[PDB]
Amino acid sequence: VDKEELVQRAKLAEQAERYDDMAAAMKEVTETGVELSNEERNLLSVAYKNVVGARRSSWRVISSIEQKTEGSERKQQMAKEYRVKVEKELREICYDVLGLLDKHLIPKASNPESKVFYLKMKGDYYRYLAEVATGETRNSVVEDSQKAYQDAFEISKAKMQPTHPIRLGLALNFSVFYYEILNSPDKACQLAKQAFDDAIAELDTLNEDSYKDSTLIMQLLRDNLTLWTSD
Amino acid sequence: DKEELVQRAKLAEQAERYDDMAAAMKEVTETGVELSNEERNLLSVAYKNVVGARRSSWRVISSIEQKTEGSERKQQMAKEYRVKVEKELREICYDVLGLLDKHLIPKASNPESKVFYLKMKGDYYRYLAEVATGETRNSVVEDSQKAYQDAFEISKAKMQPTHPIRLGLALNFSVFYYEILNSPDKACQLAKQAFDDAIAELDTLNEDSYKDSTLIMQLLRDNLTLWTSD
Amino acid sequence: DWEIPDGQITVGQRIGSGSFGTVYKGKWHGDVAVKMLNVTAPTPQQLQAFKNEVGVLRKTRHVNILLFMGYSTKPQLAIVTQWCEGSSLYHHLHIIETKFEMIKLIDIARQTAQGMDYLHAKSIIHRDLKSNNIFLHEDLTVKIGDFGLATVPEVIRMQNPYSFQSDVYAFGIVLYELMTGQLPYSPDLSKVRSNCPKAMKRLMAECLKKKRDERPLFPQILASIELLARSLPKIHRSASEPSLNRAGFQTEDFSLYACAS
Amino acid sequence: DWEIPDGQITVGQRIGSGSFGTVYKGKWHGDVAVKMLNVTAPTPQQLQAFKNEVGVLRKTRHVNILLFMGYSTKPQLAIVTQWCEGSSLYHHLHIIETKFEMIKLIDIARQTAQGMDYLHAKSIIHRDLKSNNIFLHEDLTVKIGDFGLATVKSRWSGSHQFEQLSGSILWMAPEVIRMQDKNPYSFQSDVYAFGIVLYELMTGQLPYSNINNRDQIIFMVGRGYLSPDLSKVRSNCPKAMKRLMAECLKKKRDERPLFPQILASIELLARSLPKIHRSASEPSL
Repeated sequence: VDKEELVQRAKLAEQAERYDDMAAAMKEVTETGVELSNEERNLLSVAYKNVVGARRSSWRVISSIEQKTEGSERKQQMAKEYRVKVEKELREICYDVLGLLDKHLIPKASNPESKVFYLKMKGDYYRYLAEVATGETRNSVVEDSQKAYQDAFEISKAKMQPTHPIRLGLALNFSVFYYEILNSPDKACQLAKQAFDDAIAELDTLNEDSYKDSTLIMQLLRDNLTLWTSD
Repeated sequence: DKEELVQRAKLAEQAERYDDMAAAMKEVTETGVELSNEERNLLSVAYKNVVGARRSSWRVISSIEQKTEGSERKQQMAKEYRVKVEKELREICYDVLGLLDKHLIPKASNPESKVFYLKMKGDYYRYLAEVATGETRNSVVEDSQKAYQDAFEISKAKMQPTHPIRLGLALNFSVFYYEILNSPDKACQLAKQAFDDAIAELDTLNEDSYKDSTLIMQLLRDNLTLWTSD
Repeated sequence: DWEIPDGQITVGQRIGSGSFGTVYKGKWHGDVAVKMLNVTAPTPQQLQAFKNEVGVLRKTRHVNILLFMGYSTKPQLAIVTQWCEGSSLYHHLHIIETKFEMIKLIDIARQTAQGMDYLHAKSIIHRDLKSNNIFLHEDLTVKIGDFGLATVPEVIRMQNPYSFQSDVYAFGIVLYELMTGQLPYSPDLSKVRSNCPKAMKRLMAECLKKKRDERPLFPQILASIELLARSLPKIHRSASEPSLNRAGFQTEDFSLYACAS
Repeated sequence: DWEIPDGQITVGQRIGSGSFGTVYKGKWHGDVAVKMLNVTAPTPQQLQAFKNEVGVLRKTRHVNILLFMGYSTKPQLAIVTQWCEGSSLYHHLHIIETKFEMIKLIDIARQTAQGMDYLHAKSIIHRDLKSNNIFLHEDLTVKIGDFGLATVKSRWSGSHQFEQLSGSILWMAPEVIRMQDKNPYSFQSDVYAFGIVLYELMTGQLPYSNINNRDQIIFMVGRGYLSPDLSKVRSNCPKAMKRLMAECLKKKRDERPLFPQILASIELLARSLPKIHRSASEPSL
C-alpha cells in the first residue's frame, strides 16, 4: 500500500527528530489525497508547526538584536543583511502549506470538523507572515486571514460542539490576531471571554480526556487575558 | 572581509541556526592566519552540533530498526532512512578534516594550540568509526589512535598537567578504548594515570583560572564507576 | 537575645493540632512558621520546658537543621522557625507515594545522617526522631526540624534511658523506610531494592540490632555512606569532553566571601 | 559559643587570595568555606576586624542572609561560613548574559529587600554593598554575604576612616565622597546602594556606562552633575517599580525612603503579570 509506506517514513522522522525531511515527505500523501483521516491529519500539523517554529523563534531573536543598535554601528546592516536571509526562506516554507491546502485538502473535506481545521491552518500561515510582512504586504495579507478566520467561525459557531478543542483553539488563536496585527484588545478581550465562559458552563457530561487538553488551553486563555486587562 | 566574517557566525551563535554558523567559520580559514582562541573555539561548538544533531538521530534510528522484528518491508523502510543520515554524516567531517590537514595543522605551530586540533582531528575519525562498517572500520580505528598518540605525546611536553586541553584529550582518549576498540583493561588505565596525575597537582596554586577544568575532573570520576562496575 | 518585641508576628492559618501544640503559618520578614502553644495559663512544667528548649536551639546553626529565627512569650508563648518550601518525608513515601531515583533516594540518607552528626557534635539528644518531621526544602536539601522534646530498646523497656546511641536504633528505621516504602508492624528480609545494594543491606542491619551497647557511632555512618555514594553509577553512558563554556569567565568565583578590587 | 576546636575543619582546595580575601574550601559536616588570614601575625587592625565580624555574624539568623557556622583561632583565624552553589548576580548579568524574565527580575529584587531589612531591624550597616556580593542558591532563592565591612550601631564606640580604597566606584554614596566626622554610613545612606543595584538589575546594563575612568565620576557624584540615567529602562518596567527607583537614588540624603517602605511597595506587585509578554497560541501535540 503506497499510503502506509509514505506515513511510516514520516512517523519515524519526527521520532528521530528531523522535521525538515518529514515536511518534505508528509505532504506527499496529499498528492493521492482521497480522504485525509484525522489520525494522520494532525501528523501534517505537527510537522509544519515545528518547521516554521524554529525559524520564527530564530526570527524574533534577530529582530531583538537589530533594534539593539548600540547607537548606530557601521556593521549592523549585516545584521539586517542576515535578517533578510531568514525572511527569504520564511516565505518559501509557508507558500507550499497554504498552497497545498486550497488545491487539495479544502475542496475534498466532507466533514465540517475537517473544514474548520484546514481553514484555521489556512488562516494561520498568514499570521506568521503578518509580522514578517512589514509594509503594504502587512495591509494586504491580514484581511485574507481575517476572512479565512471569518469563514472559519460559521462552521464552528453552528456545526460544532461548544467545547470542541479545535473551536476552542480557534478563538484562542484568533484572539492573538487582533492585538499584534490590528491593535485592539477590546475586540480581543470581548472575543475571548465569551467562549471562555461558554465552555466552563456545561463541563458536566464530557469525558476527562476531552476535559484534559481543553483545560490546557482554557488556562492559556487566562494568562492571555491577564496581559490584556493589564493594558 | 575578515573580522566581520567572524561576526556573521557569532551572530548566528545565539540565533541557534548552527548550519550557517559552520559554513561561515570555514570560509575565513582560506587565508593563512594561525587563528586565535576567539575563533578556533567557535568551530568546536559548531561542528559538534551539526554532527550531534545527526548523531543523536543515528542513535535512535539504529535503535528503532532493531526495536522491531516483523515485516521486512518496514524493516527495510528503516534501513533506507538509516543511510540518509549516514551518507550525510560522513560528508560533514571531511569538510572539517580536509580543511585542517591541508593548511591548518601545518599552520598549527604553537604546542599550546597544536595539541588542540590534534584532539579534534582524530575525534571526528571516532565519529566515523562508530558508524563505518566492514574493512572501512579497521582503516580509521587504526587511524584514530595514530591521530591520538601523537597528541598525547605532546601532552608530555605541554605546559601544565592541569591544563584543560590535556585533561580533555585524556577524557577523549579513554572514551575511545572502551567504546570503539573494546579494551576495558586499558580503559581505566588512562583515566587513573590522568586523574591522579592531576589531583596530586593543584596543591600550591590555581592562580590560573580553573573552574572549567574541575568539571572535566568530575566527568573522569563519574564515568569510571560504570567502567569499574563490570 | 533573640527576644523580639510584642506585636510583630502577623499570624495566619492553623497547621495541625495535637500533642505537640499548634502551628500557624506566620509572616515576619517573609513567611515563617510558628510553633504556638495555645494555652495562656502557664503550667509549671512549661515554665521549665520552654526555657531549656530555646537553650537547645540557640546553638544549632547548620544547613540540614531547620533554621531557628526567633521566639516570644509576651502576648503568647511560641517560637519562630523557618518556612520550608516543600512537604515532609512522611508526605513523600506514604501520603502521595512519590517514586524516586536510587542515586538520590540514598542521597537524602547522606543528608539526614549528615545533619544529625551536627547535633551530636554539639552533644544534643534528639530523642524523638521519626519520618514525620523530615522536611525537604526545594526537594534538593533535607531539613531536620520540630525536635521539641530534645534534651541537651531502652525507650520501649523504660530501663534517663537515652544517649547518643539511643536514636540510631530509630535512625535505621528512617533509612529502612526509604527502601521498601512501607512502615513495619524485624524489617530486614523485605529489602528487595531496585539497585539492590549490599552495604545498605549491611548498614541497615548494623543499626537496628537488639544489643544496645554495640551500636555504631555516628561519624562512621557519615563516612560509610559517602563511600557508598561513589559506587552507585551517576551516568548511564560514557561522556566526552563537552561543548566548552568559553565565555571569558573561568575562575572559581570567590566574591561572595570577600571583596573584588 | 561556637569557638571551633582545632582539627575538626579539613581545609581543601584554594579558591581565591586577592584583596585580603584568602578564601578556601572545607569539608566539615558538608562542604563549607573558610576565610583565613593572609599573614601569620594579626596586626591591631586585623584582630579588631575579626573581633567585630565574629559578632556581626553572631547576630543574623535569616534564610536570605549568608549562614554562619563557626570560627577557629588556634592555627590561624578562620571564619566558617556556608557554601552556596550557584553563581553570583553580576556574573548572571554581564558575563553569561542570561535573558531574565521580568517576573523573576523582581523576586530577585524582592528577596534582596525582604532580607536586607533583617540587617536593619537588627540595626546593622552593610557598609560596603556592591552588586556582586549577592549570590543565588541554585538560581531560585537568593543569599547575601560579604560582611567584611559590616558595622553595628556605633554611637558608643567611635570609628576612624579605614576606607576610600575599594572597587565600589559605580555604587558610591555622595556622603561617602564627603567623609564627615559624623560617620556618613547610615540607614538612609544604605538604600542608595540598593537603588543603583535595582537600576543595574532592571535595565540589564552596567551603571554609569559612559565612563573612561573615575576622574569624571567622583567630581560629579556629590556636586550634582553625575546621575544614574534610569530613563534607559527596559521595555517592560511596571509603573510602581518605574517610580520607586526615582525617589530611591535621591541626591537628598534624607529624602530617600525607609527600608520597610521599599519592601511594602514591591509586595504590591503580586498580581502584575502571570505569563510572558508573548501571548500564547494553540499547543503542539
